[PDB]
Amino acid sequence: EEFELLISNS
Amino acid sequence: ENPLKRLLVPGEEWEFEVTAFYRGRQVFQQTISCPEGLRLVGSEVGDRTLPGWPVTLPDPGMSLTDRGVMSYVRHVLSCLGGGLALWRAGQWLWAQRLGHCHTYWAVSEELLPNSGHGPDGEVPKDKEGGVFDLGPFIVDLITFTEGSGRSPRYALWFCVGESWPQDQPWTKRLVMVKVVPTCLRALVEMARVGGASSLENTVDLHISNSHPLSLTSDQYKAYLQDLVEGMDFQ
Repeated sequence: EEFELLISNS
Repeated sequence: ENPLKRLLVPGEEWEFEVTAFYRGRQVFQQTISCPEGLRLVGSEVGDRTLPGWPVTLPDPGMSLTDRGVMSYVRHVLSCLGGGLALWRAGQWLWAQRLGHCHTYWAVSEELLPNSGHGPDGEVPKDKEGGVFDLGPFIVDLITFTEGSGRSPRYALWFCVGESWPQDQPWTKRLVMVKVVPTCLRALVEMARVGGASSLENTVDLHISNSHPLSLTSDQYKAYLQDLVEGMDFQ
């Protein structure tokens, strides 16, 4: 599917 | 004295049932009691000086079967880092995000995370956020026993690394985690059997150094009222 992940960086 | 007051004794440990779902499939369940509460992790293990009993969400497995969406799950788990902490202090449950996955939460029904008019909030980073207040729960539980309101909700649901699934099937979400303080589940069940009569029913609070209580409906309702009198409201 289409997944909009909400994951920040380092 | 009031045996229900044991719930709020400083130092008391509640049991938390943690259940994880990948794409709407139950993949993990564990019951945790720990003075530090719990911390959901993806096993990037990991700083052991971080607080909370580490609850490791399992790798989806390397089958060709379902490999696409499971590789998305694995990516989210790999970015959990420090993870998602949940713990009790006073009449409140607190949560904190210690890794990189934005996490949204709601207090919901046991079986359905989202309805729910959207999430109750986003778990904060770098400071704690209150996610549950026992005070209003007990008020609503008392109302429930009087026939005058709905079953009070106590299931904390966390949506990890994706937006809260408002007006979408929750089973589409990669990583959903339910946390139930099992004392609250027991208190609601005890209310439901209370109106059976005025005979005694047993309630197991599932908290540290505690014994199953045998109470009449009147005793139970009396204790709830006394309990709520000593709690904090604004």
